[PDB]
Amino acid sequence: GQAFRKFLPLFDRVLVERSAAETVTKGGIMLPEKSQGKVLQATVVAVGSGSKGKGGEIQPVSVKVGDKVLLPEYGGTKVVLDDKDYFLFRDGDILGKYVD
Amino acid sequence: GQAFRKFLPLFDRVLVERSAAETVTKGGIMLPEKSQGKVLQATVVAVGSGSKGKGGEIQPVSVKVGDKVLLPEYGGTKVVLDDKDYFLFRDGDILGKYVDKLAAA
Amino acid sequence: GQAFRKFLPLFDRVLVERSAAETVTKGGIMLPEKSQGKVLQATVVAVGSGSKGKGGEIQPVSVKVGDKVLLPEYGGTKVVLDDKDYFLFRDGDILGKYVD
Amino acid sequence: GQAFRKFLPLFDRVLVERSAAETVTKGGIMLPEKSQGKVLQATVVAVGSGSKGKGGEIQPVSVKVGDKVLLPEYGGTKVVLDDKDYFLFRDGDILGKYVDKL
Amino acid sequence: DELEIIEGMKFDRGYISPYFINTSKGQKCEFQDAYVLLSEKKISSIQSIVPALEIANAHRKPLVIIAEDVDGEALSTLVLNRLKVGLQVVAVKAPGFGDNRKNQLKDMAIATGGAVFGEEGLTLNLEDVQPHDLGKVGKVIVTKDDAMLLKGKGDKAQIEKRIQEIIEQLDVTTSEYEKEKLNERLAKLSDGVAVLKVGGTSDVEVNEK
Amino acid sequence: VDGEALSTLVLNRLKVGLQVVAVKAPGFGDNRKNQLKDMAIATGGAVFGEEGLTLNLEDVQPHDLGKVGK
Repeated sequence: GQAFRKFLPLFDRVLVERSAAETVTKGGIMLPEKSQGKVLQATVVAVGSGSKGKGGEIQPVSVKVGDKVLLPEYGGTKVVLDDKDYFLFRDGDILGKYVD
Repeated sequence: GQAFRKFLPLFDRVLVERSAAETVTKGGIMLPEKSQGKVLQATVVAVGSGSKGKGGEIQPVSVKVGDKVLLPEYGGTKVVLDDKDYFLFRDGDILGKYVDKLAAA
Repeated sequence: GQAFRKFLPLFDRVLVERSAAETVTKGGIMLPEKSQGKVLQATVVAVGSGSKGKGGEIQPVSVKVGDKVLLPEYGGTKVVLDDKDYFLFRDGDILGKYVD
Repeated sequence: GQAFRKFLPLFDRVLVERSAAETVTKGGIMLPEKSQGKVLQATVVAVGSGSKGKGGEIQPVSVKVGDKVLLPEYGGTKVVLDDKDYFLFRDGDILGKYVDKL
Repeated sequence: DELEIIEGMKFDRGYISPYFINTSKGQKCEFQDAYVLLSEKKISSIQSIVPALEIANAHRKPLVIIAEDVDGEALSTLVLNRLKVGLQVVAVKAPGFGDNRKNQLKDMAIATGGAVFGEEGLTLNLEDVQPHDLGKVGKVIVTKDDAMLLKGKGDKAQIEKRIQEIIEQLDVTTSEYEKEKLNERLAKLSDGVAVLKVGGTSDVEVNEK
Repeated sequence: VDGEALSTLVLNRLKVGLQVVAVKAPGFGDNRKNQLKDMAIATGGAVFGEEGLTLNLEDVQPHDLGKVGK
């Protein structure tokens, strides 16, 4: 398990930064900063050691740090770090990894 | 498992002190006592022996005493020792640990 | 597992006596007997054999008799022995033990 | 497993005789919940073979017949034998046994 | 005709319980050098009332309590500590209307020196009191019907500020509600107001005179 | 201006005499917008609340929004 900004998430948890939301979409047309809204693409920035429950041994989380990943629209809890916004999710809740 | 103020938490439980919430914000301006939430930064002060399950042998809790730790806003029970306020959580409920040391430079 | 006033609690259950609550608080001022409460400090007075679960063999309860212990405010059921009041809790429900 | 008045309870079940229940009325008047009857004293009169689970073999019930025992105020279901009232509980639901020998 | 002069803090509310009586002559509770506690909210609970009594027994002074009401377990503590260990406490109802009560209790706060508990905005809670949050009065007399407080100590500048506020209120106050004068008489007392009770043998005489 | 904002304003006004005051907008429905744009342009620039061009109250700068005199 690895941490970020002096913050280590516990057991199953993964910490992510939401990637910045669109201002000049598609047609050349600009949008107001209130128009959205939680972004579902996010880069992972921290990871828990893993879930003790899946044997007698710890099972590590399925995402490594620095991966691009797709969040669900509802879960996860906000955390604030010096002085910026990051979000914390269970490893199971995460839907997808972007590969490279 | 280790205790605090003559109090030992049982099975899975961790006891923590919430670190006091800001009354004087940035620069110099003070705020009213109702505007503060429950403060979610806390130092742990006591620890249970651990959860007997996920095996046959006891599994100890994932935090040591004196760690800085981040609570969830819900799911915690108040306890009072020597007329001071402390709070009690399950080890699973705790979200995060603040770390004591860096790796590289 | 050990018993009290001819009463043995079953499986995981623990029997406790609530230790008598304050009539003269702090300064010098007296309070009515029932005012607004239940006292949450209690000494354990009986103990079950154990829950047997998380295995095949019996797992004994985590407190021994005569320990000082801190109850939760909601659970547990009242029982009366020799016209005196005692209370019965699951071993898991108990929050804390007092050490010397 | 052992039975009573031609009645054998199954799996996990224990059949018990309750000392009279009604606390809600006294005489002719109604009463406010005190802990009006959170717990009943009763002697057990029948017993199931036991719960097949926590193994492959049957696990027998934790009380023997003729024990004095403390019921929870809820859960148990009434059964009637020879026009008399008896009550049926899960072995787990039972709170306590009364002992007979220091 | 009679001239009556009122000075102090008079209002028409009495002890909630007979057990509070101190004098046995007149059936009054009479106190001197007393504290006053002012609660804009009801006081039913124990935990909000008890520190206010510990602070009173500490400084060995009698305590008058003015509240929207005092009842539940609080009252039980009050007349238990009153009847068994002769503690000097009384509790009385707020002067009583609705929104008027706020101005009256804040008036008594300002006059007796100290602050009102319960919700205005900044809320001071009854659990956290200090002796400088109470009130201090030269004398107090209470009956079944009415309550009088005398020689209360507070900032005279701040009280004259208060009277200057109420007169400047009432004067521009297109009102059939004269209670503002009923307020003004109170906060003027112990500076004083004089009432002129005119006599005569018949209403028409009384009105001409 | 009310809720928690007013609570910050007072009691924090009653502290080492810094001066703040808060007043209701001249108001009355659709008129108040035109009035506030008047005071805005008069003191030279000023915008907050919902929008043409959106300026939010969390992001202020010392040159904001107009000034002022007495």
